[PDB]
Amino acid sequence: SHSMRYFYTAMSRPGRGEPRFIAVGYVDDTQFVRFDSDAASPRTEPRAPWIEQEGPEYWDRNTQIFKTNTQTYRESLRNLRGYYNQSEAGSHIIQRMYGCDLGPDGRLLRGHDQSAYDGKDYIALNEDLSSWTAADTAAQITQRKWEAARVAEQLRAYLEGLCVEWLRRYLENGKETLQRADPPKTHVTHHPVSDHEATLRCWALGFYPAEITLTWQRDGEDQTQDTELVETRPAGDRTFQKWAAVVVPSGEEQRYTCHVQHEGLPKPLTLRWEP
Amino acid sequence: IQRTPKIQVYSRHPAENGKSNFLNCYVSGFHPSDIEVDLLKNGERIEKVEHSDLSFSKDWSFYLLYYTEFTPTEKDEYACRVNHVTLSQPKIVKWDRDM
Amino acid sequence: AVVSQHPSRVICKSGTSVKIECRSLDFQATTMFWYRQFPKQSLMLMATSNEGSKATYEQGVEKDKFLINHASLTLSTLTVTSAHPEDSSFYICSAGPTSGRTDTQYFGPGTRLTVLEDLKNVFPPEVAVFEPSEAEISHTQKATLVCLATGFYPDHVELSWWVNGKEVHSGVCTDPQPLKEQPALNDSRYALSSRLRVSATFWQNPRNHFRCQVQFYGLSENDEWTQDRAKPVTQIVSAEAWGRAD
Amino acid sequence: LPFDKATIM
Amino acid sequence: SAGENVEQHPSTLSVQEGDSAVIKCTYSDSASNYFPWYKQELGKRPQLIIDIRSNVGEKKDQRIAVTLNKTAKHFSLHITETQPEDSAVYFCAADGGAGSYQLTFGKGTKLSVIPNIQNPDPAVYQLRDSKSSDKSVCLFTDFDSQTNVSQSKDSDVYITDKCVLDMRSMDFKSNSAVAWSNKSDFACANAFNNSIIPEDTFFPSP
Repeated sequence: SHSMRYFYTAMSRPGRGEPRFIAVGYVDDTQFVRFDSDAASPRTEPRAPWIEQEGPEYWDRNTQIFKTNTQTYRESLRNLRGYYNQSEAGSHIIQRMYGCDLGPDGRLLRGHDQSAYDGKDYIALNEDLSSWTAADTAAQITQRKWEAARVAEQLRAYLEGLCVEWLRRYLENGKETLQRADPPKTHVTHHPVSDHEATLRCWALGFYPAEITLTWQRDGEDQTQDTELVETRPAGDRTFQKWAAVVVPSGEEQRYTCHVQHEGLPKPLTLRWEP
Repeated sequence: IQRTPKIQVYSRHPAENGKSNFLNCYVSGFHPSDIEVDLLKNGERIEKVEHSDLSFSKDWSFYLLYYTEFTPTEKDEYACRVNHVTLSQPKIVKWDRDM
Repeated sequence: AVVSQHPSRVICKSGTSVKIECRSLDFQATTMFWYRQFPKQSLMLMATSNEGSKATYEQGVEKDKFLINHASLTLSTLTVTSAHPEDSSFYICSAGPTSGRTDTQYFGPGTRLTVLEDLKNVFPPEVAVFEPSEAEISHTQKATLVCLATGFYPDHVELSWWVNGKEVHSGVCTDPQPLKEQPALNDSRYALSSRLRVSATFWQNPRNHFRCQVQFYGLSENDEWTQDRAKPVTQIVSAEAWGRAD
Repeated sequence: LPFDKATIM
Repeated sequence: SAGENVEQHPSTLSVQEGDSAVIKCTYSDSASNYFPWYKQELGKRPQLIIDIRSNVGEKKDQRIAVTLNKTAKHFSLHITETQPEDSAVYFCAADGGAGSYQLTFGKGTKLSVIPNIQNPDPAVYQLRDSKSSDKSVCLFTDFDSQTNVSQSKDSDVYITDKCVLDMRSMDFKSNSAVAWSNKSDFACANAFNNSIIPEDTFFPSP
């Protein structure tokens, strides 16, 4: 299913003026906007070609929202420092991720809103979009403030309305790229590590979206405990790369098979070292 | 908490000596956000290096892609030099065209 | 999530500056809204107070007349400079815990500002309680007490009924507005009345006390004299009755 | 389009 | 806010106690997703009574309900089994529009809930002061809501408007108006005469 996400990072910096606020937006695995408060006149900027179609009023509307967030996160950072009895000399970070998952239809399938403090879960909106899960008692002070302000109700109206409507508009405006799955270009390489053991590397390249399954099989048995899997990485052209490796004793190269699962593939692939 | 950066150095397209390509340094799984990343050609700092905008994964750790246009050759050495709070000295990861 | 204001009532001479506070009592507010209400009861937005930024004034608002300051995350002040009688009105603020596109707003109690050219015209009320008629008791088996507050200026008065030291609301009705004692002038003193209806059995018991309370809002300590009359200070003027057996 | 209401933590 | 305009229909509404009252509001902007309703009693603050958001078609709280039609851009407040205490100015708002953030309010609806007088017993009583020889006032009371208490042409006679009290404990409501004059000659019939009082008015001699 298609999704839209906004990622916020608010960081205090005791000896560099006031807190820095950064926002990035994504439609699936494609980034389309950015904002960074670290400028004299900060402005929202396009990051995908299909969003340049939006007029000046769209950019001003976004800028106004992210300027509100800069101010709001400055106070939240100060408040969280008080909950944890932290010194004003230390630098802290609040992160937030929110957004919608679209169904096969144009319906909200799942809504999200999660916050973190110093890299750990802080407060998250539950699946019902009407209640919260707080990580500790500091987060329960935030929860009490958010229940009194009815933040869960505001989010539910956003997630069920504007979030899915704007995601659908973006998917239509960028359909040639956003609604096209690029299947991986696959191949298996061979690398001797010693005289009687060689590594077999299964490659998946130029694929979009990032979601992929790469598995090695010794005669058809999941070699999951012995497989080296690298984290999916961006190619830099909006496509992704990944590889799965196995240390194989010299002679049993034809014994091992690589299995590739991706939405761009009509049927899952089965590969082996050739020749 | 603190998370030390994971580093992958690779090229956009399969490396072909003499043929223009893009050298990538993907820094992920790190926390906090401040990070210094340099792309190196024969141990020297490449001056025209661009980077993606700051974002993060489901576990809240940050990720950035640093990249430059380059031309791989048989003998020129490419690397990525990374400094973060969790590192006592800059970490250097050499580019291996087979990884 | 209450919002409050101070002062709630102001009577001042022309040319004075009047500062009004708007406070979020149990939440932090980056924005507060200031309104003005006249007898034509619509809420007229005057200005938006912004934390760490200058106020946003609405169309038709004399900026230099109404100074808005966002003092902190809980306080905003409105200053009516060189007030004149035409500035007399009900000034009310609102604030909410949500920033950005406006959400739930909580209003303060309002401030009734009365600007007078001459403070010589200020008078407290005289209050009287009128005992229920025998004819009413005989005919209905109910007993209506009537309270009357007369000769007060300006329209700054609040009336309540106290039975046996406790305030009552059941069987009570007060005139929605006072009446001009002389409906053909700018300055005309006012009169207001109220009614409390109890059973005949309740009025008959002499152990029962009935008090009509009139809280009057007049001048303050600093306001000084040149005349001979008693100081028209903010005060309570009461009148009482007792149970009558026959 | 981002969410335009923000509430201090 | 620049692109948002909220219109309240009707501007004035009179309803009979026990009947239903409906106030409809229209809005113009698509960025409106929050719709509150405030009740303001005379000289008091607007109090939030109910609100609705763009993902909900209807919300009900006992006798009060709100409905929203986001396609047609209108929302309504419904008060059922109206009580005289519902008499107030009601304001609706929307949060849409571009520019400076604000709620955009309707200009208000003055709702008047006329009380139901099941057993009218009109009468004009004369009341005497407790404190001293202050001395007397005229009380026109127990008339039904069909009666109109008109002002006097005589400057020295004062007549208040009608006013309803509720004796909650014994399920009883009643109307009253007061008259007085500083002139010695004044009789309770000068104020509450044939044009105002019904033909069944109990009018004893003082």
